[PDB]
Amino acid sequence: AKLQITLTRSVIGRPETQRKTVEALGLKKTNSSVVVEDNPAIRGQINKVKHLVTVEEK
Amino acid sequence: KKGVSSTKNGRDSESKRLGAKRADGQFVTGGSILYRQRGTKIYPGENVGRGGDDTLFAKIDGVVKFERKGRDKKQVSVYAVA
Amino acid sequence: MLLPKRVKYRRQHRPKTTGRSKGGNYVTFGEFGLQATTTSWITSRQIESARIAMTRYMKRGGKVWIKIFPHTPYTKKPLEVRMGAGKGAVEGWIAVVKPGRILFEVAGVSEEVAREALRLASHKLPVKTKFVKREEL
RNA sequence: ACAAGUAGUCAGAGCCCGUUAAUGGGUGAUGGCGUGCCUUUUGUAGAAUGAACCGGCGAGUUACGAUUUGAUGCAAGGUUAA
RNA sequence: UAUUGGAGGUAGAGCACUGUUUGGACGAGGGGCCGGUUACCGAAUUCAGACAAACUCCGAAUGCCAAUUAAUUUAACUUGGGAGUCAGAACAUGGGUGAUAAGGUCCGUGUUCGAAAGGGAAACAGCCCAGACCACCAGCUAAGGUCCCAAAAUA
RNA sequence: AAUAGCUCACUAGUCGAGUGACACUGCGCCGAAAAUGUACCGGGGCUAAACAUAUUACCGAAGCUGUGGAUUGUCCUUUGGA
RNA sequence: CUGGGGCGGUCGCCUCCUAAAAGGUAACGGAGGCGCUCAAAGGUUCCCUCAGAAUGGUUGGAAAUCAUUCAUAGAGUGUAAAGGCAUAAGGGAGCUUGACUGCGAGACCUACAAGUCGAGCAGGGUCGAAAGACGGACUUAGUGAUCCGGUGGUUCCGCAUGGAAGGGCCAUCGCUCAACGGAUAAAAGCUACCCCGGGGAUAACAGGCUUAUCUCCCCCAAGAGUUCACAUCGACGGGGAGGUUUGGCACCUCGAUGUCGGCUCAUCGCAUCCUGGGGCUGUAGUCGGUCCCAAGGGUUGGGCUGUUCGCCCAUUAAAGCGGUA
RNA sequence: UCUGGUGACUAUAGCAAGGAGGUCACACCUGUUCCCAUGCCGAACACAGAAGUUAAGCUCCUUAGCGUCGAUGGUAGUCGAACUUACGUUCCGCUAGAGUAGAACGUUGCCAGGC
Ligand SMILES: [Mg+2]
Ligand SMILES: [Mg+2]
Ligand SMILES: [Mg+2]
Ligand SMILES: [Mg+2]
Ligand SMILES: [Mg+2]
Repeated sequence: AKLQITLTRSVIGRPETQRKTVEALGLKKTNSSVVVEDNPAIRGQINKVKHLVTVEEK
Repeated sequence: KKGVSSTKNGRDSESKRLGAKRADGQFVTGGSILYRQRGTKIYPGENVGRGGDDTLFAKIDGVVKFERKGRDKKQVSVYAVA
Repeated sequence: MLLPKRVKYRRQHRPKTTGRSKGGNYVTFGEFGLQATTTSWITSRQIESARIAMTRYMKRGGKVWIKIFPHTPYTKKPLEVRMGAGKGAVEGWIAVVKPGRILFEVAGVSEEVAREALRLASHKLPVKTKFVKREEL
């Protein structure tokens, strides 16, 4: 339904792919966060860069 | 810097940017090259022609679709509804 | 089991030495066999040393099958030369091996004699080995 | 006057002083951190180069023409040169 | 990014082609001799094995091109004024070259340094973590750690 | 130099519980010699202060929060706050 | 250009692999070709299918030609290689000249200049009964801007007018620039008499990395040694240590790090030359050989060469091997 | 579904074998005078004819020898990650080739006569 995303790890030293994905999710700085609606399109991006972010059911 | 030792193979040509030039689904205008080749990796199909250089170009406007011919051969088509 | 009689291209890119035995992992001709557990080259000259040791130790007894053939040529540049100016000339023939690649097979001789012969072969050889019998069951 | 120091900073007792009065000035036992500056380089504490120290002097300006931007006249017209 | 559609022949496998190869069947040619016999030797034909950057009956992962299209983001292109750059470096990974040498050399693909301070690695441009607008004698953590030097478990 | 042959083929009995081999592994041992001074833990030192597998704390940055302050940009006008 | 120059090789085009399954991608990397050829080896219409193999035979060097069933093309395609090809793009045969003129929407490539592919539209054809196909060879190399000059057309320019000489445009030729984007399309050498501006961007010295070479150590144990692998010595092979040699790399030093021998002075390692302790032995003791522990000390004087080294003459208990720019 | 055209599909469509059948369609056949006919045959091609016969081509039916197709499970490889310097290890997606079970002696569109 709704899930909350936070960029726990940094983005320095990671490929431009993972940089642009993090930009697409709308996360700006380390430990920044956003709330978006559960959606296979969004899950595709979280799964691609799960090692930098974390999820919550909020 | 060594001396007299010399090799008889330091030569090559300029590669030709062959291969695909359009993809299934996009609107090509007529004349658009779809696949520059040698011999026939892909034969022309509907509304597609064969250049002198084995080049494949659309006859008319429309979408592009790659398909199978028989068992081990592929063709190309163009369809106009747009 | 020394050299290929002819090859098409005499100067070739060196072989990949990372992964597992594509095949030859079973005793097919003989009864007992010797497989490898690391992966080095074999230079068409250490297997020659090994088959001699085995054959002469069996006193012309049972049969032997060498399972590795030295196919790849290798190059070495002439001495005291700088870098560049082409590729060097062929110095020997090799055959890369992998962990699990059977190397030598024997039959028609008792088990202990075969194990001793393959032991003596193992020391003339640059790869850790293992004694194996014809897989059954 | 038992100490190992690119010489500062930061933390601080003790001792003297009192201002452009403000959460003040001088010195600093002792602790923490800390290899000048320029040039040139992939990279310089560099044992690469340059300067002993102070002071003065010491390097993208001007003429004409072209282009572009801003500005101002006024506009199917604008403008003079000798 | 999710979902469709497609070009291509790498990794891996495989021997159907070009070859490279180890054993075993099976009949036979010039020829041991008198066209000969038998050994063989040059192959034909099989069965089991294997090898390959310039082999492929096969064939991924991923990259790439595009969509009737979605969802999240915020760039993108055109014209004009001004440039600097053409000595790169190391790590990780796919390869050539060398000797499966070099802090080697030449490419591809990231990252970092260059042009990046801060914490860790004793010290240590390139490694790990992380990008410094300016205070504060506030708080939480990442990599690394918690007996003393030296903040934290002699858990 | 013929040979001198006891003991583990072999067990009653000295007497009475065990004893060959095999794999596949976890951690060590040997192989192991170089030049000013330990000198191949940063030092002390460590039988855990090593290693493995869990668990729970805490420290740790100029990262990220907290409070105050610049300076630009985009919004609301909350002409002020975001 | 160049793993410093020099010497050797190379320089433009096409094909293949390296190239990591789009495209692209480098090395003095691994392989080869081109500077043409075809008036049919072009266009079109209609026909036809191949190499080899045996069941084989007038020849039968074997297989020439001929025969017959299988032949996935294993053959041919003018040439290098790679993609293709029985729709045949392969092989005949008949007509033929499209190996057309004027162009081109659109795309590919790409810094530029160039290069590449084009449906279609006119003109006029050729082939075919017609539909239709044809702006060269199955595809991809066969080449070289620009100035200058020559030849043919066309004047539409041509100085007061007419005409001309000269130009312009359109064909086309002609350098030959192969160092193949071509410094005038005229041209080689030595400087130890050298000079200036630069560089550790780049060599000689040593420092650093590596350890191919080099010194030493080991492992396996055929074997020699009466017998006997293992007193000693150890082949074929295999694994290492060291950083003393010959090198490789080009990282500090060219606004200077004096380089070889000898002299003076040493200092440190031990893989020990003597001396001390031992295990051994194919050691009866003296003898020697081997291995282990050992670095405290000691470890000559001369002849010959600049020599280090090495040889030689006398001694000594020994006349050690290396690091230290 | 018979029968003949025609064409749509990756040979699940093919080859070999055995067996039928000629329902007037199909090939076989008689000949060269007739257009035509062949670098070189009435071979073919073309043509006039239909007296012979299904034998073969063709058609239909069987059979998996032969051909092709071919899972699941897995393994190799690898995208991303975390260790790491090992000819590596771990986790997570994706997921071959080979082989094994098996599918398979076709499905099918329009037309014309059939029944
Ligand atoms: Mg200085
Ligand atoms: Mg100094
Ligand atoms: Mg000075
Ligand atoms: Mg000078
Ligand atoms: Mg100086």
